[PDB]
Amino acid sequence: PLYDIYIGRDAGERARHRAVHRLMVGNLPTPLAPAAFQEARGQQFETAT
Amino acid sequence: MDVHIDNQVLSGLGTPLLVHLFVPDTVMAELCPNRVPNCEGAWCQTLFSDRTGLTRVCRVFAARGMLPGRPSHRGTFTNPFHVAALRFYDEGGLVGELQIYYLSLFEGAKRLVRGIAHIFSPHALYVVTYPELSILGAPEREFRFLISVALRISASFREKLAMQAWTAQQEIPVVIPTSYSRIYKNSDLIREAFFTVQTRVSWESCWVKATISNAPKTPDACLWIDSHPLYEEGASAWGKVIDVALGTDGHCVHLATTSDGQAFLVLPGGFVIKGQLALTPEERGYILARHG
Amino acid sequence: SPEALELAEREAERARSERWDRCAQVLKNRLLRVELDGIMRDHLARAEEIRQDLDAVVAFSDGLESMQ
Amino acid sequence: SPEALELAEREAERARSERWDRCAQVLKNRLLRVELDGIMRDHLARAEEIRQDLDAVVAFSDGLESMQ
Amino acid sequence: SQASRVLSRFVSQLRRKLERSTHRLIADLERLKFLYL
Amino acid sequence: SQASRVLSRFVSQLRRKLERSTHRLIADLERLKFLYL
Amino acid sequence: MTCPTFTRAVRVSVDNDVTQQLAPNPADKRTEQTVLVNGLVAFAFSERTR
Amino acid sequence: DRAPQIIIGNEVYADTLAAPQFIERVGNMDEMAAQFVALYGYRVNGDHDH
Amino acid sequence: MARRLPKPTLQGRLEADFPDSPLLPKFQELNQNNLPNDVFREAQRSYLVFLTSQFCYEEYVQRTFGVPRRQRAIDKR
Repeated sequence: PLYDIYIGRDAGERARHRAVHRLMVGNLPTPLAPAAFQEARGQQFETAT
Repeated sequence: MDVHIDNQVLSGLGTPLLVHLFVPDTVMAELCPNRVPNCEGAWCQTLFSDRTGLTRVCRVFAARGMLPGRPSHRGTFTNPFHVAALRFYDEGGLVGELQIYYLSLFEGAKRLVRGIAHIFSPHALYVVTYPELSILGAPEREFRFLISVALRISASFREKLAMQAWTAQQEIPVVIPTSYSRIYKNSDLIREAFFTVQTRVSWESCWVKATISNAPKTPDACLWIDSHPLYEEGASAWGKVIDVALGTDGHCVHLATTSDGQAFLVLPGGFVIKGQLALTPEERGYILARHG
Repeated sequence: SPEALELAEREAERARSERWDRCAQVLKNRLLRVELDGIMRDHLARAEEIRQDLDAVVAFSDGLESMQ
Repeated sequence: SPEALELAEREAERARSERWDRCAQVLKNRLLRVELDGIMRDHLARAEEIRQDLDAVVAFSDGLESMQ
Repeated sequence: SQASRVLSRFVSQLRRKLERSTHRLIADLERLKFLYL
Repeated sequence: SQASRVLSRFVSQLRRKLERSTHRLIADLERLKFLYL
Repeated sequence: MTCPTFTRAVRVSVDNDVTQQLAPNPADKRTEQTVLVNGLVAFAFSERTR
Repeated sequence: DRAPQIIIGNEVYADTLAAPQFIERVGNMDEMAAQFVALYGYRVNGDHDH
Repeated sequence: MARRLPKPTLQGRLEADFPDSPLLPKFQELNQNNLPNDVFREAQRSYLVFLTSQFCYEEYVQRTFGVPRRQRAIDKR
């Protein structure tokens, strides 16, 4: 969940995957957390602080 | 700074004078991309701005550490015109040569640690001074050396094509799609292949390692290959050993050197061209002093 | 074909030449910047010596009527 | 698939053919050289100015001693 | 009475022209690096 | 006899060192002209 | 009088946080962004106005 | 505290001691009424593509 | 310039035809010696822009300075 993985095309050597940190909450894909979840979470944050 | 007192007991063995140093991690990122290896193996060398050279002092085996300054990240701890060379490596095969020019080590020891400009790579290098105790030719030699050697190999390939009545055959049984009807412009294959062969230069190319063989028995049965992408789609890899797949995958120009002086140019589609390797005793000796 | 060969050869020549001219330009640029910084550090080191000796003039002037 | 293979290869061909042109210039080194001569002329002028003032300093030191 | 005048006014005259050359080098080298670097 | 000792010795010390900076500029600017160009 | 030159693009690249540093490649631990200098963001243009 | 880099065009930029190398200072219109001629001279003659 | 936006549509023969302005005597100094008619006219046009900018700024500066108290004290006599 914390890392977004991909493959690069190979050249001169078999390619090795690469991973980037998602760095934030909102970068989770919409299939795993739809937008309505984000609206509910924001409303909960506001009621929190 | 412990390796510095670790050296000086036996440091006088190899070389009369040395300079203590520290190398940032972003500076090492030139040598060892996609990795952060330790430098316990890392063995130095020395270099002079004339034909004379001495190497293999093996100065410092140094661990990583943060600098004494708090805002110093996490870097790797360790005639005013020459290209001093250093060679880092680990227990594995991850080896990298870095250049240093004087006017950075002499002037860099100014005043007990200070940043200096690195001419070869645009980043700072830190030098620590113990408080109690013909400009362009010097970097231009290796380049023209390797360029002329590769051009000699290219001329051999051209004459071997001339011997075959300007035709080619296969020596690696890979079935082509048989759809080659100037698709990929079968002439452009050899045009771009010669492009990449004559352009690219690296001290660790295939023929470099193939010239210097430990034994007579084993390297006869050993092949040294390097394949690089067509039209610079990526980075090159040098010095793979063969104790075929490379003829299959397209857009990879393959160069295979034997220990005997044979070179082989493999194109996408398994076609093989032969060439000969010839080095005078002087260039052989210079390469033996460098690589060995 | 025989004719593509010399084409590739001259293209390799031009590519190597342009690479070299550009690398020389960049290196000379960084080197001249480093030289300017060295010149400025030397010149401040010598203007500081001038200041120090002029202030020595001042100090031994302050004791002149004392050595009369 | 051969079609997409040749298409991607020709795309890289286009990219690394456009990457090919570079230029060179000479006059800038001459201009930067003449800049140094200008700076040298100016600094020598100011040096002789301040030197002549320092020389007249001595005459104005020995001269006011007749005013006492 | 004269020494307090001389060995102080001449000193100021020398130092306030000492500083000018440092200021000029500061200006001119930065002019060099901005104009052609 | 003491002013004659001061106001000439110090002036020599100042002139010979105002000569130093110009000597060094002469040296180093030509070093730039030859060594990096 | 002091109106600046052409607007430009400049790429800033920083390392990530110490809590997110862990990864085997040094290239990945950085994140980068592009700043427009002396330019301005803008809304959709009309056809006559473009 | 994380080591940042400013990639301006082609050139990298690391230290604030390189601040007089890569970054320009334009003061107030009041104070910058002295060098407007050189500003215009660079605006017209200058080579902005590099 | 490898590329630039096309020139904005403008009138022609501004500097000479309509006005005779205090800028013209300073403007006359620049010369065309090497440049062709087109590039010379374009650089001329840019220099006229620059002179206008200088003049506008210089007049605005004294517009900003304010009102003197003494001239208002003389309002009586």
